[PDB]
Amino acid sequence: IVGGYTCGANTVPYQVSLNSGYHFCGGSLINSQWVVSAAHCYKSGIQVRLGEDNINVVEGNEQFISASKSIVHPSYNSNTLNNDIMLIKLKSAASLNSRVASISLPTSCASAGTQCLISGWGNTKSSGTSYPDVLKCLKAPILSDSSCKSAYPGQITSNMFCAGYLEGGKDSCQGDSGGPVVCSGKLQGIVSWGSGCAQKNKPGVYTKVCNYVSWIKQTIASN
Ligand SMILES: CN1CCC(O/N=C/c2ccc(C(=N)N)cc2)CC1
Ligand SMILES: [Ca+2]
Repeated sequence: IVGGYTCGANTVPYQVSLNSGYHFCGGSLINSQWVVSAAHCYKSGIQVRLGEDNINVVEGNEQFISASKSIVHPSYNSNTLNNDIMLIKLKSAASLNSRVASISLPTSCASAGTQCLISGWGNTKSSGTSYPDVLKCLKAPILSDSSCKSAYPGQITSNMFCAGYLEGGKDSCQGDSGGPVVCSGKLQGIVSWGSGCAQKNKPGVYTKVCNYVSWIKQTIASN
């Protein structure tokens, strides 16, 4: 997260770190045994880390649970990033409390102008590289589809939206991938892609979660 703020320990209780020996992606806990992330975060040997603040220090509220299976969206295209969504099932159910909690799925899509909270342990620099150890947060508005498409001609599908600031300086970044965009207590987006980070006229592009609620629910119901 570039141009954001320190969230505070366990203030974003649905935020997960995906770990394969090191943090590589964020995710969102949607019930005691399922996490939603980006399909571009797919890999084998994922351990899900809940209750994290400093990802480099055991602080007392962590739950580390290995993934038993991952399900990439049936229509995920790695070249266009269309349908950039994946479900991850935990080997055992997480213990839910105030610091480790699921986030609600949307029942309808959010509108341009809605403020959302975007979070993760990704790069904090728009030019260099600096990875924070503690969770970072950014409040950002959803942008109009017209401004999104103008920013990224020929690349924005109906399963994507932009959020952030066309002036630059405030954005998600590498390492935030797969993490949450939460608007009025609902998971509306997943950190998906962008041109660099926090660049002028290049806002973050997010997976449009409301389009996937039917698939998420049916998938969970049978797996
Ligand atoms: C496999 N793999 C693809 C490249 C990189 O992922 N990049 C993610 C990303 C997310 C958000 C933004 C942004 N909001 N500007 C920019 C970039 C690392 C993971
Ligand atoms: Ca920790």
